[PDB]
Amino acid sequence: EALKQLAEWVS
Amino acid sequence: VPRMPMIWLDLKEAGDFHFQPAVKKFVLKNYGENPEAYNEELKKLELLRQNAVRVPRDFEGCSVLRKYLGQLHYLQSRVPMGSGQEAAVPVTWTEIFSGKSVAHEDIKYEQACILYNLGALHSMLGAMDKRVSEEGMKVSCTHFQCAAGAFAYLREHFPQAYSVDMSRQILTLNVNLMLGQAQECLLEKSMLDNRKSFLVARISAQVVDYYKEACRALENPDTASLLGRIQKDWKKLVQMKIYYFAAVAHLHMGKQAEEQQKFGERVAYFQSALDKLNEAIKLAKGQPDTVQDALRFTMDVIGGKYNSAKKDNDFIYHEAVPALDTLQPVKGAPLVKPLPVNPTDPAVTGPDIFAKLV
Repeated sequence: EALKQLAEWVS
Repeated sequence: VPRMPMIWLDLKEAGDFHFQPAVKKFVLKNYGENPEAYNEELKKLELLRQNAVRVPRDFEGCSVLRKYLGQLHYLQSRVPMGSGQEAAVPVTWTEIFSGKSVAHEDIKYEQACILYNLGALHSMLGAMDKRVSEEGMKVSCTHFQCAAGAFAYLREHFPQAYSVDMSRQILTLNVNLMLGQAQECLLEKSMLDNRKSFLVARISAQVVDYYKEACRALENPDTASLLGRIQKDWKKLVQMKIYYFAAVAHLHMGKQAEEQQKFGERVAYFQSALDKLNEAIKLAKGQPDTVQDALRFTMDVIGGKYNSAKKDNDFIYHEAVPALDTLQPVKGAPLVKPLPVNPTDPAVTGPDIFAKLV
């Protein structure tokens, strides 16, 4: 769930 | 949690690059025109260079370095100034660790140093922010990924080093160090969101993996003699950070065992986190108050949660506390990257200064 949020956050 | 300090890289000092006489001499022979039709464009690029090598230490100095790097690609496509080429002239920069001037008659040497300074300035912008806001955490993470991307691009497309500060073993150390600090910013972000304990543990385990590769690079004898005191300052922080974030990873593994109602497992992970954090405290002797404040806060977390977990298990659950070897390690979650560098993006470059020279 959360990793798709953080992957955009990282860029 | 208080934030750890970050490592940044100094920018290289530039020397002379007399491209004006060579460019005027090449347009006369080869293109057949009057060299004095390009006075305004040679002045544009020199002004661009003097501002790129005396760059302000902020966000738009990066767009200045990028613009100059792209225009250098434009110039080389129209005037051959590479190694052994017709219109090449000496390019002089100072090597960062020796402080000595090194000259090459190669425009790709100029690009290498500009690209090096792009990554170094990004590392300064990433390390300058206090990372108290989630937005400051995002800009630091991007800055460190951009730094890693510039050093990675530099290590691939310039495989023979013009100076020892840009060799592949030093560049690999720079990329692994910038990716660890980028991953560390994301670790801060995942903890501020209160994400799931297992995910945070995987993110923190990846911070350890990056810093272990940087540490192994700093322990190589070739690197230590070149960096000097720098190798001893960086590794003191890196070695401590290796154990600090190893403790953070096992602290969140014990919180997952807590959610899994494995209270014997929870004591084992908390005990490991406290042992690793005590190691980080011992390796942090002499470090600034920024480091110690972060370790003192984390010990309040880990210390109280270990005592409470041992108390609950010794008096309520009576579950077997496993040794640490019998339980599977945490696999890192690599979410940061060297973000790619496009030198010739027309949006960052603007129009080709020498577009008229056909």
